Amino acid sequence: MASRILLNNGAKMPILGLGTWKSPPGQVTEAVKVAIDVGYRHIDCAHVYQNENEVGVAIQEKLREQVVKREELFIVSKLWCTYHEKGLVKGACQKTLSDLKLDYLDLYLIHWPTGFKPGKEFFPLDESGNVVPSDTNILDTWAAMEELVDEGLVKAIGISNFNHLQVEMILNKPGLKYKPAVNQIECHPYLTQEKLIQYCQSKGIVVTAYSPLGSPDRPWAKPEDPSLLEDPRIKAIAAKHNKTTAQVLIRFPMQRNLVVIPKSVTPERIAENFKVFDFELSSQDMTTLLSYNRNWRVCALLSCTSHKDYPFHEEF
Ligand SMILES: NC(=O)c1ccc[n+]([C@@H]2O[C@H](COP(=O)([O-])OP(=O)(O)OC[C@H]3O[C@@H](n4cnc5c(N)ncnc54)[C@H](OP(=O)(O)O)[C@@H]3O)[C@@H](O)[C@H]2O)c1
Ligand SMILES: NC(=O)c1ccc(F)cc1OCC(=O)O
Repeated sequence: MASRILLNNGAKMPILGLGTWKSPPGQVTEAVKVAIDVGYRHIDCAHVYQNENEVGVAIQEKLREQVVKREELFIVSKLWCTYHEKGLVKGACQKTLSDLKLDYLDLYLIHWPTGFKPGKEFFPLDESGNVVPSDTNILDTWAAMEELVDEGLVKAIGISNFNHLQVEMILNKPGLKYKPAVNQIECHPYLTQEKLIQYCQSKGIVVTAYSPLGSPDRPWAKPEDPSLLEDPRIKAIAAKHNKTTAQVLIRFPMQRNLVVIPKSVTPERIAENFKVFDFELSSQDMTTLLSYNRNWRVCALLSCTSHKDYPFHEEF
């Protein structure tokens, strides 16, 4: 298991990164410091997570301390839905750069295919409670992303939560200049994504798996929901390998040639989650984990099901 995967821009991306959604701002600085101290070289960020400044403090300290060189880090962020308008994309990227205290991102993603009305609110609502869309075509948003590469703000651009038809739309864009390097999508044993993953990989697009542990801290969790970390079948595979269930859940996407970004703010777990380069799941283990698919989503963007570009009506 090599530690990085080659992207279609010629750069190498670490296959394990630290997630930061829900990481409290008073804890995420230490989380990122610990992560870098124990070997992480890839941090997954987003403006909408509201903690990029605090992530940046950690990155900057570790650069200043010479624990890691900038060229060795792979920092990812994402353009929020309210910045799809072509004239807003650069400023959104620049704000993220300023908060993260960087002069470039390694990868910048369109966070969701759904554009929203610009403004202070991340989910602008009409008086009846529906999200208010933007009329900016995603192809125009993509062109604006391409400009970021050409201005040196980002090394690579990509997409997130795009279904296969939406990926195809980008790939078929008239005058396409840079292909998406990555599609970041939810992926774990309850949402295995075989169809979308094969499609992306066949086009040379690297897939990053988010919520690999099933996001037990997701805000809308219900007590009766399925639980990957508590699934006795997954626990059994872990016990066989003398690893934790989380470690199996992280190793699983790695062996599918995916990048994976487990989130933690707990120092012991941050370290545990990185200790996944010392064992191998068998083909049987892999197919067994795949068999647990139930098409269950942590992130269904339920408030936007009426949005024209809602990604999850299509089969994949
Ligand atoms: N592109 C998108 O739309 C999108 C959507 C969702 C997520 N993401 C990205 O993917 C990252 C990961 O997804 P996620 O945050 O939804 O959930 P996740 O990584 O599947 O799970 C995070 C949860 O698992 C716990 N945890 C972590 N390691 C553990 C371990 N070894 N043992 C037991 N529990 C453990 C964490 O607790 P503690 O933190 O308390 O230790 C936290 O409650 C996000 O943070 C974000 O960076 C992207
Ligand atoms: N998708 C959401 O509803 C969401 C909203 C705000 C936020 F900070 C995170 C979120 O989910 C995770 C994501 O979209 O990366």
